[PDB]
Amino acid sequence: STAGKVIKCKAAVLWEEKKPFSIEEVEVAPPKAHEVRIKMVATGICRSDDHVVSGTLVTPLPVIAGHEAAGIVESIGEGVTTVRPGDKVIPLFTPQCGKCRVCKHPEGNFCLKNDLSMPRGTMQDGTSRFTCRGKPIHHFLGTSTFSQYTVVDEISVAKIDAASPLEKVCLIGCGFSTGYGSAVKVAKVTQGSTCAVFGLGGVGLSVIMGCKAAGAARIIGVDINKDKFAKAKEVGATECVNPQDYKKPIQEVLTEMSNGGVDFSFEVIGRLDTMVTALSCCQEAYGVSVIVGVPPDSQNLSMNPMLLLSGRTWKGCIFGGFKSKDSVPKLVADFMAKKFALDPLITHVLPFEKINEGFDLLRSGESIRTILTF
Amino acid sequence: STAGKVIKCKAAVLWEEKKPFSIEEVEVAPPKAHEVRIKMVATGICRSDDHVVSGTLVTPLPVIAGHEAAGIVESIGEGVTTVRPGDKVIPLFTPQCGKCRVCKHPEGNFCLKNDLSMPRGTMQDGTSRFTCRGKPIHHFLGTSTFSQYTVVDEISVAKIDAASPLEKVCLIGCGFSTGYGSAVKVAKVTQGSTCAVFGLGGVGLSVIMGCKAAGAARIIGVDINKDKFAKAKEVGATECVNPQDYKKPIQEVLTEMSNGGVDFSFEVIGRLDTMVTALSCCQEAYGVSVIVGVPPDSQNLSMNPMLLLSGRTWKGCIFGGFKSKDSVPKLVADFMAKKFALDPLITHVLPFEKINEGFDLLRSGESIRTILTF
Ligand SMILES: NC(=O)c1ccc[n+]([C@@H]2O[C@H](COP(=O)([O-])OP(=O)([O-])OC[C@H]3O[C@@H](n4cnc5c(N)[nH+]cnc54)[C@H](O)[C@@H]3O)[C@@H](O)[C@H]2O)c1
Ligand SMILES: NC(=O)c1ccc[n+]([C@@H]2O[C@H](COP(=O)([O-])OP(=O)([O-])OC[C@H]3O[C@@H](n4cnc5c(N)[nH+]cnc54)[C@H](O)[C@@H]3O)[C@@H](O)[C@H]2O)c1
Ligand SMILES: OCc1c(F)c(F)c(F)c(F)c1F
Ligand SMILES: OCc1c(F)c(F)c(F)c(F)c1F
Ligand SMILES: [Zn+2]
Ligand SMILES: [Zn+2]
Ligand SMILES: [Zn+2]
Ligand SMILES: [Zn+2]
Repeated sequence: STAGKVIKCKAAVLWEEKKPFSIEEVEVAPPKAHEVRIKMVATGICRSDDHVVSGTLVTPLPVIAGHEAAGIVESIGEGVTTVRPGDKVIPLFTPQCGKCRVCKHPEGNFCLKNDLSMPRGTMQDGTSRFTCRGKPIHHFLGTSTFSQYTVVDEISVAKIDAASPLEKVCLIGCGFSTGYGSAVKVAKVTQGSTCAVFGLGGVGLSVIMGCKAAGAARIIGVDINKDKFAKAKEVGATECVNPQDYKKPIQEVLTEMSNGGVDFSFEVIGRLDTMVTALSCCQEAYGVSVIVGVPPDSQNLSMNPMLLLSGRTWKGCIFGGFKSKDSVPKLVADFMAKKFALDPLITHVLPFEKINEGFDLLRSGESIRTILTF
Repeated sequence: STAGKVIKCKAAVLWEEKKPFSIEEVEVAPPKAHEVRIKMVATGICRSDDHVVSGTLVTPLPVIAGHEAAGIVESIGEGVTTVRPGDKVIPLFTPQCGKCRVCKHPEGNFCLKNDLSMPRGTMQDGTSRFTCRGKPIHHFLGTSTFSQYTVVDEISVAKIDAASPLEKVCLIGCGFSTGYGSAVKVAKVTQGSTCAVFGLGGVGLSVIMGCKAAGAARIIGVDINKDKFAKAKEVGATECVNPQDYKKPIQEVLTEMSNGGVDFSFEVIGRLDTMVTALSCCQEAYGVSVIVGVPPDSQNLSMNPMLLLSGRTWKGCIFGGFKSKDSVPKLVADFMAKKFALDPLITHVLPFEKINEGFDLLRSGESIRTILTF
């Protein structure tokens, strides 16, 4: 048995910013109390993982990144009650401790045990389970899914349906749930409304899915890469616009197209300028804009607060506003009942060993989601 | 009779910025089609009127300001159906045309016929009803209440209870309704919640009234003028804090006081810094912050969008989110039914001829609302 023992396995270690991942052997300690060690089956490449590489997102290095994944429990530490060895699970990059003021709140999901706001790159106990070349390696968001085995705190894992296809449902661990929830839960898109979605990657496509599910009459996709438009229309966009085609700023174009502003807009890119543009293009009196994209570290946007005084609502969210541990199993169940589709987001499949090629595909603009198989 | 004739009367004309009002004779044309001429009875001094004087707000000059008032209809133009001569009325600085997309929207109140966004300083027809010393004088927000008589568009006036005390209910024309609605309608303050209110003038006090009416457990008033604290506690503040008393930024103080951030915060001053502070002090995952204050013309704030990404909601409003013509008569009816109090807001009552003294009282920090009586 491997239970109670250090596992040697391959992981994708990021030693330095702006460098390829190094696929090499790591040592994965056994789980301590209220920890779970997971044999990974599939992990998606989310733009936020790339942000770690580019320095857009600052987290301590060296690191094992990865946060969108699914696997099978190898072993559980003392006191674990919510998963067992052999269970299929999705790591939760937003934990759900169930005890903090946010977890107890009907609408909050950004559990105070998160490692996002001020990343330490550790387990909840402030230590690491990973060694590489004899050196400690940081965790990422308590998940570190770019490894054949990871160890996560119990509050950062959800048991999912035993019959789930892990190579699909890993997307519920970040990109699908985030985009879909941003529309259906956070914005609360209404039937007959007009939506504008900035950024047509995996997350933006999932926003469109949610807007369509909510009954939006018009869903305007916005991207500077027109190659993204065909898939956006397939999943529900009624029109697509490329800001580069227009002389005027796209907020003006979108205001004109929507006869005075859209009902709901979404920033699904990660740029300060598009966050302000997305706000501006919603109707000034009753529009709602949701920020989903991750901004470059420590940078402030500039905006005129008259955009809000007139009546706009501006909000953001992590993980689509979903309470993670409650929601992930339900989302999987709904997927299994064909309530939504994940295949439109999956454009490439690669073995884990080809992780760098998977990032190249994202960076070139060619992929939506590449799923890596272990 | 005056009907159908030019009225010569007294008004407070602002000829240029940063100068006293000139109290002198103006000529007031009779109302054209769909216009209403009102004999003013009482008008309040709102900080937004002072913003015109100070240049914080830009609107065409020379101007007859004033927007918080009540009076009695002197005459109506052809086609007016909603008021008649002799009716008590409140001018509506936010109109309610009933036809535009905002008026038709269940939540929106910032009617597209407003003269706030891009002020012209005219009637709806692009002309003025005021002359002074042979010169045309601009209107202000379609109301211009600093005059013994004004002319307003029908969409900018509401009929109110004939038994209403006009020297109190004029506050429903701006400051009471704005603050109360910002809490009860826009923020939707919840029972048992913790609120922070920045600025304890007439509008901030009305926010406190609304937070208390909504059942907030804690209502923390914030002002740099500690003389404002006693009245804030009278109307429901459970604690008051002066940022000047602390070595740390007040957002940190308020986060600590509320064991991790407030449920609802309100900016009721008009400063960019306090807008960002008020946002920051609400709980990062589920907090709501509402901007009520009017900041200086054309200035942008700077903020880190991570404040929103974690889950905060940021909104603003004009006139407390109330659809003006529907809401004003109901608010007056509620006042007459003793559902809320207005006396706590009224610190001074002066003749109209003392308008400048009234503004000096506001600027010195001594008054909440001065009511000017004609
Ligand atoms: N809030 C959350 O919980 C959460 C979850 C997942 C992803 N994210 C972030 O969401 C963003 C999108 O992630 P993704 O879908 O994986 O990324 P992606 O696949 O890189 O998609 C981004 C899209 O934005 C497009 N784009 C780039 N610049 C512009 C521009 N100026 N105007 C219009 N379109 C432009 C780009 O062409 C691409 O199709 C990233 O910033 C992620 O870090 C946030
Ligand atoms: N959104 C609307 O529809 C609407 C309606 C009415 C008023 N307003 C605006 O709301 C604001 C308040 O109006 P009001 O109540 O008549 O004004 P006011 O009576 O001057 O009250 C403002 C209060 O803010 C206090 N203050 C000033 N600087 C600070 C600071 N740094 N920190 C904390 N407190 C501070 C000040 O001492 C005073 O008590 C003004 O900007 C108005 O223009 C907006
Ligand atoms: O893609 C999800 C995601 C986020 F939304 C973040 F805000 C973040 F910091 C991060 F590391 C992450 F992975
Ligand atoms: O006090 C109400 C009020 C406002 F909220 C404004 F935004 C404004 F421009 C103005 F002139 C005004 F009077
Ligand atoms: Zn929690
Ligand atoms: Zn992600
Ligand atoms: Zn209207
Ligand atoms: Zn006012």
